[PDB]
Amino acid sequence: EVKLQESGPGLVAPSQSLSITCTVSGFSLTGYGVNWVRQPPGKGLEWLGMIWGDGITDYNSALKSRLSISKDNSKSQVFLKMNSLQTDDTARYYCARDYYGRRYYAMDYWGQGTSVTVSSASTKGPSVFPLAPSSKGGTAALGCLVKDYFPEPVTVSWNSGALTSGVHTFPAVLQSSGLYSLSSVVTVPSSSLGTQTYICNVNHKPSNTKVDKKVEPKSC
Amino acid sequence: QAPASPAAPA
Amino acid sequence: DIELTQSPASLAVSLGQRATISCRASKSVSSSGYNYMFWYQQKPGQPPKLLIYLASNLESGVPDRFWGSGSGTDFTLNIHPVEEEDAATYYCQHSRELPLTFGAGTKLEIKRTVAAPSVFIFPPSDEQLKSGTASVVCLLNNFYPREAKVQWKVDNALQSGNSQESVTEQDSKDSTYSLSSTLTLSKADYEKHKVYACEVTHQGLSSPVTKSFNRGEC
Repeated sequence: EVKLQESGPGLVAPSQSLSITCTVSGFSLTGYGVNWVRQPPGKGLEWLGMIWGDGITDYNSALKSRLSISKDNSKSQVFLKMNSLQTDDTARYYCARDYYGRRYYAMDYWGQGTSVTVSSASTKGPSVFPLAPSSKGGTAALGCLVKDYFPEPVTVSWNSGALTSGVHTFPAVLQSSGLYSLSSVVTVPSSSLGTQTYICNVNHKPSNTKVDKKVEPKSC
Repeated sequence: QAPASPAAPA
Repeated sequence: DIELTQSPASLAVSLGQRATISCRASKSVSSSGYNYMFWYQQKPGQPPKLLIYLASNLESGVPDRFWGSGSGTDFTLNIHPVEEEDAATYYCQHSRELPLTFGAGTKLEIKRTVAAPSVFIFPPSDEQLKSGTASVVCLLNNFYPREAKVQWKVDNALQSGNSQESVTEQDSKDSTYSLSSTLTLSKADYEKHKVYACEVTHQGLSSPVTKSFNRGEC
């Protein structure tokens, strides 16, 4: 059962430092090497470096002066540290294991990633508002408006992951305020409105905020 | 029988 | 430093037909009679997933429909027949020298029969109006193609510059898109007018659909 999970701050100020930790299980770091790969939002994949089983450490030549990669075999942790952070170091940061340990310098198993924004601006949790269903027994639409958070991202589930089908969580937009906003909708059948209750759970790791919100109509 | 990536320690 | 040029940047293919994606290396990525060339599939909110290793070897659990070919500096990823779940961005990378580089990616759109949107509209919540701002959200659910026009009217008055759109990634199951246009007003400007209207022009509709509410009404 091979797993890797990245953890780090989410927000860092320009010219400051960044420390990320990749926690692995289901295999020994004595045998397999592990890469750091980042993806700037909208754009594509950039290789940062690698730490092999034996401890040999390879860096992308263009960033070698700012990068530091280390590990602890006993605690199953791999570390990345980057200095002199500018705005275009803003990206999702992934750790990926060497493909089958064959040293082809490809990747099999990746973590889900950790988002990092580089900006002086302060963290700010979201405000959540209902998008209540109208006076339509066919198919009815409701949702949650997640407003004025920074930085990205937020994750939106429904009824603690119970309701999955019909859900559409829209990409965030940058408002003129310099804060982010998205809407998350669900297309349920008309009948289920009086009977069953709909709660949207909103998560913002950077501010450590968790907001559940009941979505009902009526009461004019 | 494919050898390791040439870019890898040997 | 080896560059990989991926083409085309984006590609549309019909269910059941063939997709051909190209990767051109600025130097040979061959050594000892093997090509150090790999292909990944990245769907939204997920990390990349290797489909092809060493130019032509198919990762186990990946369907027969995918195959890689080429050598030296010219490589291809082929899909046939293309399925709904193939809607993703595809990336090539090499390991001939350091640093490892990737192509800029190829985004694959899955073509399907024209389908019109299910339009809805949402008034500003009571608790948002307390803070001092008002958001009016118009939803266009599960349509195709992606080209859509959303027009806002406030008391039959054509609006511009005060709305923002956001489109989802193509759906894995039905190959449709959804869109949320959000009109932003102050509490004052909102309380000043009455009828709020969203007008949708889409190829799959015979003439523009409109949904509207009046402030106060349920």
